[PDB]
Amino acid sequence: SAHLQWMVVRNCSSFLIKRNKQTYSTEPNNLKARNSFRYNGLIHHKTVGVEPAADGKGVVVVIKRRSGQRKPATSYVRTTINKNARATLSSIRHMIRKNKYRPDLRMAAIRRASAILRSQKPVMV
Amino acid sequence: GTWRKAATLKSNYNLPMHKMLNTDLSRILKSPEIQRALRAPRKKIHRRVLKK
Amino acid sequence: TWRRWHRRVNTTQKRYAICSALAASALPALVMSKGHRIEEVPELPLVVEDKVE
Amino acid sequence: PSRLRKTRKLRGHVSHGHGRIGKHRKHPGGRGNAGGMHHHRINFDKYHPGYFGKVGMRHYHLKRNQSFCPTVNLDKLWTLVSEQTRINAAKNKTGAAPIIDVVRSGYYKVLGKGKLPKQPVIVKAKFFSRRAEEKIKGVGGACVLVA
Amino acid sequence: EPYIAWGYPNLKSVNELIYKRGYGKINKKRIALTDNALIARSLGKYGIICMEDLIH
Amino acid sequence: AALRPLVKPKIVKKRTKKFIRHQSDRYVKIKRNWRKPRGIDNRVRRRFKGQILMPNIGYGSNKKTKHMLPSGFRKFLVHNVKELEVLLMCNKSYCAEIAHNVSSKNRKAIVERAAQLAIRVTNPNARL
Amino acid sequence: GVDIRHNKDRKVRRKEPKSQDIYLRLLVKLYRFLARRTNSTFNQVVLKRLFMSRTNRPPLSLSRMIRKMKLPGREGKTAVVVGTITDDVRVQEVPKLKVCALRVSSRARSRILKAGGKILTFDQLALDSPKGCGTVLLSGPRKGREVYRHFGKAPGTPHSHTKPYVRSKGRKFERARGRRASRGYKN
Amino acid sequence: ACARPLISVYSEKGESSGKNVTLPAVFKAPIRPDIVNFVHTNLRKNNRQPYAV
RNA sequence: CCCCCGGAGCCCCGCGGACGCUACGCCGCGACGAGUAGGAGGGCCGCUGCGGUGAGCCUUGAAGCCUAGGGCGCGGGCCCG
RNA sequence: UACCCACCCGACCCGUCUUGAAACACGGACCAAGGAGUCUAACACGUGCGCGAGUCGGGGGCUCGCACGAAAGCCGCCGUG
RNA sequence: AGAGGGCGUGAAACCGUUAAGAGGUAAACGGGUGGGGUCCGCGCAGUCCGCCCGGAGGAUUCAACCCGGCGGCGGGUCCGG
Ligand SMILES: [Mg+2]
Ligand SMILES: [Mg+2]
Ligand SMILES: [Mg+2]
Ligand SMILES: [Mg+2]
Ligand SMILES: [Mg+2]
Ligand SMILES: [Mg+2]
Ligand SMILES: [Mg+2]
Ligand SMILES: [Mg+2]
Ligand SMILES: [Mg+2]
Ligand SMILES: [Mg+2]
Repeated sequence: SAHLQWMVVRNCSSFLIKRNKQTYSTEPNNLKARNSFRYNGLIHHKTVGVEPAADGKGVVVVIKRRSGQRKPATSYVRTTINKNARATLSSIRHMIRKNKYRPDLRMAAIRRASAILRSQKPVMV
Repeated sequence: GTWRKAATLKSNYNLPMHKMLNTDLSRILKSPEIQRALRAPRKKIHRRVLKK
Repeated sequence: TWRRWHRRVNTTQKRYAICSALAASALPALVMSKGHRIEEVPELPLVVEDKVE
Repeated sequence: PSRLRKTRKLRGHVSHGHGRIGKHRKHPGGRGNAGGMHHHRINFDKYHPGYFGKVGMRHYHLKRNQSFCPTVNLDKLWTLVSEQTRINAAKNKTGAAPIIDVVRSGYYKVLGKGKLPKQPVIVKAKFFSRRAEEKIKGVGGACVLVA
Repeated sequence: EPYIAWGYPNLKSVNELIYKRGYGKINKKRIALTDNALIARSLGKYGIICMEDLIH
Repeated sequence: AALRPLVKPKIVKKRTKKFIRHQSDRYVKIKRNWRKPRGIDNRVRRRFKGQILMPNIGYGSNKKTKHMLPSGFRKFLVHNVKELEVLLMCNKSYCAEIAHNVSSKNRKAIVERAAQLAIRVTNPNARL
Repeated sequence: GVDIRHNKDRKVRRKEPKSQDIYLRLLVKLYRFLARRTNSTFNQVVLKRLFMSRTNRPPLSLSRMIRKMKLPGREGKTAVVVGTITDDVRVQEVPKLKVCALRVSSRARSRILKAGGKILTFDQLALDSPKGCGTVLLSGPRKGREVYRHFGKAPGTPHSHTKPYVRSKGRKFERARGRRASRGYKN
Repeated sequence: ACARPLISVYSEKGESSGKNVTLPAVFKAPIRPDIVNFVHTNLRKNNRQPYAV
């Protein structure tokens, strides 16, 4: 169960990083790196992830399938979206909500999408 | 050993029992049995009033 | 030299330390959370043929 | 561990938990239990009443095996036997009264504590109590002696 | 007597104290008497319902 | 004009001076690090008049602006690159600080990857 | 310039289990919820017990659990013990019971099931009767530990019988000045 | 006493052989890190030589 | 008739829940804060070593040392130039 | 904030024993490194964990040349005690 | 060789000289500012940005809609297994 793991992983995790009076979690496909319960990648059984596409342009959307877990090879499906930063946002919007798929990440997923695109465009003067 | 059978390779030993079965409480806390018997919440955080 | 170097455990205690050790070898959350790079493994209670012996 | 020891938290504390008026000198009271009569009397007399002095009768070269005698109460007699021999009774319509060899389970004596189930028995032991006699008799059953 | 200074207060003295410096003990707290639903909430079982009923 | 903070309050600091140890001036054997004096007749530990001040708790910083740099961001000791994308979200509140003993080559690679996703770095023009 | 004694203003009671066992920390997360919400003082006692120490929530024998359930009226209810159910070899007529406990020793587990009974845990009890409706709270005797015998006035003060700590009891071990009237005195 | 699924055996070269065992009840045992940790520390002390002066 | 939130449009929403929810987290109220001897608690205070772990750091310069260099913590100390 | 300087107010040198120390009481020129509540046994209570009228643990035994092992595992030995 | 034969690193006390500032109540110190410095951040306007909108310019392809395919989610008939 999720609440079980979280009691093994609250401290004592290979993705937990505690320094400089903050704490953080570098685990895959958790939004905003929060060492948390809501915002955790492994503990749960329905998780939404958003990371840049490996090409340099786009946004890939990890969704855990929940069909069968303890199947890490396939338990875990991705997809790509290369669009115009307004449909891009409204794709993760319609994908999380009106799917009733963890509508906790619903906003944190978008603010991570937007902040991904801001990172792939002309950098500075 | 399994649960309802001895070890049969160790002398006398069986798996430990559980202090609780449904180790998840997210489902327990929003089942209709529990939800029905609850005092309604109190979430109107009362900032202290300045006395004029 | 006669510092009490060695320690003790009850028999059942150090047996039931193996149950929880094994039961957590399933549950990929706990496994990966030890940084064991299981992202492509087909299934977590990974069983192999007995050719390997 | 040394880590969770109050001696860590006593760093920079001058007297080290022992008070600067009367320091931690070596041996202020005495050494060991010394002064039971003198100046430690209030302790020995109010916490260990009966310490000082002889009593009784000497029995030189005592050996425990001579006077070895464990005890059962009737409380737990049907525990020495597998409970099915009790269930294969209160039944069977013959007055079976299975035999309980208290000697085999390691007890040279049966004492009369507790209730006894309304059930015929034969109890083989070495030494019986009187009330343990009456509790078995009155339930219907025999007391058989063994050497 | 060498520690205190007491005397017989008049009405205006009662008002001044109760309004400006009047706090009510509710749940063992010094809570300011800002509205009289706090006075009735404690004293309503005695016909006292408002800031003015306290002063009676 | 780099990377404004989310909220830039008024930072007030009840005492800005250090807390030197009693007699850390007369003797060199004594560092400026605070040690709570424990003399019987010691005149600081009994908080006498016009003597050096003993640090206590009610002397401490505001809960909102605590650990806050003068710009607004809390530091994060970023050690390599992958430990930067931790801050990808918590970026307008606090920033990145590159570790001292990072080689000069990847000390660059950390800099412009941050300027990509707008993570202000406090020591960005450092080794060169 | 206030004049209260701050001697005992801080109240010393446990507000969290001093233990680390995640399971006890989990159903504490459950009755940290029920206790605040439902009007039932029931779980407020169940919660205030899940904090306490092993030495303070003693085991309940199985027979002491019968004679507390045999009383007229409490038939049909569930026994609820924040503790363990042990076995009692000196009891045989096991009526059918509905028990809840943190632990139940394996032997007492089979005496109960064989008698057509049922055992729950403190999370199914939360789904059975979240208000604690139709329950019986019990405990073992907290003045049961052999430690409680060495407590009291003192051994050797007048007619206050309290067991003294003796390395090994026997003839020549503390029957002397203070015990027999013949040798000094006695109390 | 939970429900126990069917763990598939993999052939020596990846893909899934027809054989299918069960999850042995050990893997439903209670995880308890408080006991794993405790038993671990009191056992790792034993493989250790006396150092003295 | 007096109807449906996949929509009443929301100051109450009981159909789904914070950014907030590290549930040993976060939050709102009050009260109070002298201290030797002494006790207790907390110390992402510090030192050396081991089992883990950081796809950690490192000849594009580690430890140490030095610094009227920028700062954080009530402070132990710490981070940077 | 920290370097130097200036000023107004404050301000006696620390450690210690002591009813009382700035004392015409004693230790102390200065700076580095070293330096003091330890281990064992035996009780006692508190606390955590396993099992529970039982529960062990030792010595033995069965399994290795240890790499990790002089570990881990197992034994009507588990009750001789 | 700012590793030169007791030569890695090279601290403090202490001393040498250069620079800067001071100087009749021994120095040192706490609070408060002021003056000067060494640097540090800047600016050769720091006017900080981020939405939404309105307007005027310029450019590529779609969203809305259907049709083919893939992949999920949830649902119930527990329908079939
Ligand atoms: Mg003290
Ligand atoms: Mg002394
Ligand atoms: Mg105080
Ligand atoms: Mg070192
Ligand atoms: Mg004198
Ligand atoms: Mg004099
Ligand atoms: Mg002297
Ligand atoms: Mg050299
Ligand atoms: Mg040299
Ligand atoms: Mg000069």
